[PDB]
Amino acid sequence: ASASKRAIDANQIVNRMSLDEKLGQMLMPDFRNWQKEGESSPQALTKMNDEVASLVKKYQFGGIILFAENVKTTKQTVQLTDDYQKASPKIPLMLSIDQEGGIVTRLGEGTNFPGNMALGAARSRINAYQTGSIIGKELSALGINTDFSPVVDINNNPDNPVIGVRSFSSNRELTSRLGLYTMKGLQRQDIASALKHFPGHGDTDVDSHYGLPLVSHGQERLREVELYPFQKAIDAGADMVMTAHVQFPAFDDTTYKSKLDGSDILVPATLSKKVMTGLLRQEMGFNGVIVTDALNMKAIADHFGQEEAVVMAVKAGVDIALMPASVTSLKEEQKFARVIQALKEAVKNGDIPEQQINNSVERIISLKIKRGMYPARNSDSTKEKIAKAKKIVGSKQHLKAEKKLAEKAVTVLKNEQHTLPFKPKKGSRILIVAPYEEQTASIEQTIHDLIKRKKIKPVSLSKMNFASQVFKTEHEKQVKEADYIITGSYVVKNDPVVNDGVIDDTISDSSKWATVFPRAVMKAALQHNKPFVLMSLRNPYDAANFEEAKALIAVYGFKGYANGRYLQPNIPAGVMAIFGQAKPKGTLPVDIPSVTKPGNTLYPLGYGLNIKTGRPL
Ligand code: NA
Ligand code: NA
Repeated sequence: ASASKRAIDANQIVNRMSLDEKLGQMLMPDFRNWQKEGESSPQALTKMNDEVASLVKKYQFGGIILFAENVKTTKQTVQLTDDYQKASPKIPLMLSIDQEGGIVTRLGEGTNFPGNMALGAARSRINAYQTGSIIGKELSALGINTDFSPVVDINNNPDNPVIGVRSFSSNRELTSRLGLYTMKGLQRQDIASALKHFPGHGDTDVDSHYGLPLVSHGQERLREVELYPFQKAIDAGADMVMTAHVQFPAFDDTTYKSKLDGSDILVPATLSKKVMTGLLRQEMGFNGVIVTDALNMKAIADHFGQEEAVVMAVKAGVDIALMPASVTSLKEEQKFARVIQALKEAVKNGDIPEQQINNSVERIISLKIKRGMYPARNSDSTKEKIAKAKKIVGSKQHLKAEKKLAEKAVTVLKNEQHTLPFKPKKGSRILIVAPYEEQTASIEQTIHDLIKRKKIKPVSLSKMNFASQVFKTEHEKQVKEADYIITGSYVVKNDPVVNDGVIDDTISDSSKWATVFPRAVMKAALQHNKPFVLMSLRNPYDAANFEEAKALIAVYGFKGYANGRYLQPNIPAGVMAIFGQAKPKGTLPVDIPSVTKPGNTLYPLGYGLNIKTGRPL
């Protein structure tokens, strides 16, 4: 009865709207940065001003997407979302964000979590529910009402440069289960949740932020793999689905002349009526809100005009155009007017029937009602909301949950002869080796805390940051002088130099530092009989670059420690495991291809060791 009433209420509201108001609802810009009158370049928008408010009033957007620039502090964020809602003249805004967890988070003081592939490694679907719930509680306190999560892309291409650890797994069922539970956790907190990126960005070797990716698989494979987690979550009540700016010729082989070079390009799914209306809306029965991935991404913007992209997306059946134009000052505000006018022209000619617009706006209003955005529910003063949010966002209970999840997710891939845990005698020298200073800092800070809390004996620490470096005699000397060595490896696409199965360690410049340098540290450590552990920091495929190692773990998240804050929990969790102060329970959620024996799997999906026992979980 409540669903029936909601549909009627949405129809009645939309029937009273002007076309300008309806088209406004279908736009969701960002105002990441803004250049006020008198300023010389755009700056992070952390506080509302009357210029941005005037555009909200004028164009009556349906929502705003927030980025990290906009949500640096809990206090400022509550003030900003209250001020955005104050600016919205008739209908409360969807205020959205990419708070995925792990390597994609935005909240400056929020709980980061270890991320989706870490959740895959930990396996249990309630962990995903907990993650969604806590993220949802934090967003709700901040006045953010929509989360563009979960990613239910299946990372079956290890070379994928944009998904990677943002995916739960290369396995469809594990991805589907964890996606469903993330979604339910968010929805339970009255946060609208979007599945991303339909119809599946997991197989791409190109990042849609930089170019237009192609997925060439046939329909049978796409239905069996890519579509599977979307279908399960749609059936279970997904609120929103975000598109992928990716070509799928098996679904739609329509071509367009590219604005970039005049060539025929296959249509991106975002602009495909066959994919968004034929497949998503009709075949798969999704009646919720379809939102584009950001339209400024080069997969779209290199190839289609700004107005054209929005019109084509709506023609394809999307309900919301995300980031349709970047307006960073009042002097550029006509970019919005031009998008609206292009949509009006399409409605006037009948290319987009006005009834299609009404149906889309009804979906948006219905979601706003369903998730308690409209009517607005919270009568607390801003000061009251701020005080409440500061006790919730990044709370100690949330940090405790984060720590437990990150520690569970750690995956031990090798531990020969009880190399781990390290049990250093007092005065031991620990050498900490990682690509970037924030990463060595995170390892250092975690060890410092272990000493302070008397969990390990006092040891001395030194750091070696190796990004863009060549391994030199000075580095070998540090290895020789160390008693224990912890090295972090960082890869997106794993691309060691390999010839006939032999990884090339003869490279003597810095051109391949991500593989050459940590292998050189490993070689020196083994030659000098030093306890050595390799921690894989981002994509776990770099484990195949260290077969010679006696100890190897994967943590699925690379962000370090900066300005007194851990940017992710994954490195600390791995360091805790190394020193016997946490219990890894992770098993691989992806296969790790061999590098030395091409075509073979080095570590299979499901593999992980008990750190104490050295045997499989
Ligand atoms: Na995309
Ligand atoms: Na995006």
